[PDB]
Amino acid sequence: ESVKEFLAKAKEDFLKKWENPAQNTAHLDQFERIKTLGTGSYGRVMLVKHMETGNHYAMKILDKQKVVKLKQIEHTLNEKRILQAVNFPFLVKLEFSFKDNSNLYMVLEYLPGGEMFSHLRRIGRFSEPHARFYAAQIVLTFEYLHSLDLIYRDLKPENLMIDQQGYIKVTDFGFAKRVKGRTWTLCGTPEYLAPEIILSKGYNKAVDWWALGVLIYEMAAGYPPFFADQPIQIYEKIVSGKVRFPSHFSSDLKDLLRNLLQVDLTKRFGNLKNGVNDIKNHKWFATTDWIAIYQRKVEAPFIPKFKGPGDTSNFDDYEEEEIRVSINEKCGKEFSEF
Amino acid sequence: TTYADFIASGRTGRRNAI
Repeated sequence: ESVKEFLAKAKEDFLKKWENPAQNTAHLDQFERIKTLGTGSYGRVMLVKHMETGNHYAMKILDKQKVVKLKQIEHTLNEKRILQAVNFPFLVKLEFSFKDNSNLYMVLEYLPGGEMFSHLRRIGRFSEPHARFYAAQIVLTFEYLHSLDLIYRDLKPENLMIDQQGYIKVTDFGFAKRVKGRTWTLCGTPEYLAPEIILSKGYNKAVDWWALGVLIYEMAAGYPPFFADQPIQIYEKIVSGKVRFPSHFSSDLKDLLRNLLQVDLTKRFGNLKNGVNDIKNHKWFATTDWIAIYQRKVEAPFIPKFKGPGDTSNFDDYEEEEIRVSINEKCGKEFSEF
Repeated sequence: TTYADFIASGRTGRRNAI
């Protein structure tokens, strides 16, 4: 089928799920706790084993009261509502979701290959064909998400999981939002923020295209285009209107990056009349077979060493904390639809 | 080098959302 045929069926499938969301599809007692894979103000991610199947999953655990304090109620309801409705080869799948008196749970597929982040930092940088292979997956993923009126808002190597075939899967929809107009929330990660977000303007899906420019630059250089010790210093560099490229960057790469890391919204690739085709048809992607990437037929440039479905060697060690469940229901109204 | 400057910086680990 054509891109349009695929996207039309994709919207019909998404809308049915968006309008009648899946809710309470599992319970905590159906999982065995293995190890904490990640922890921060946004919550924890726990490796769990589902007893009925023996499958491993990454369980995102959110403390309802902490979500309220962080003013993330609407963002959390967005994340779960969007995740249960989407279906794309390069998105981490939401397998189950449920809540109890104290916490919200999102059970996701577990990719022991880990985040692109760890591999990128250790290796140092990815050669242009290697960075291109990942970038092609993100372009197709944003074409899919944006067609559903979804803005992602947190692209970075930390949110890109590497599967057993070396393909990537976008995870963490904490700031994803279904919006047809412009939006104003100050959110994302400092290095990846478009100038319009820093400048407190109303913004749209073009921020995701800017973030793609940052990602490609970081993948190919080994460091982001705008970095400093503190976020305030990063913002100054982003708004200054200046970017420097490593001497090893190809002429085509630099040209694509000037078009993505473009302050002028009437000129930024992805935003314009021709949309995503301005990116797909760029000289840097001349060797890219978009259909073969989608069909997962392209040989991956890197396959993480496979050490078992429950292996955690690609994740750091975190302090193991209890999963406390109060005897009293917390935040009943705020999360009734979760 | 830009690489040496990045490596000596405090933002080489996983980055938190704002």
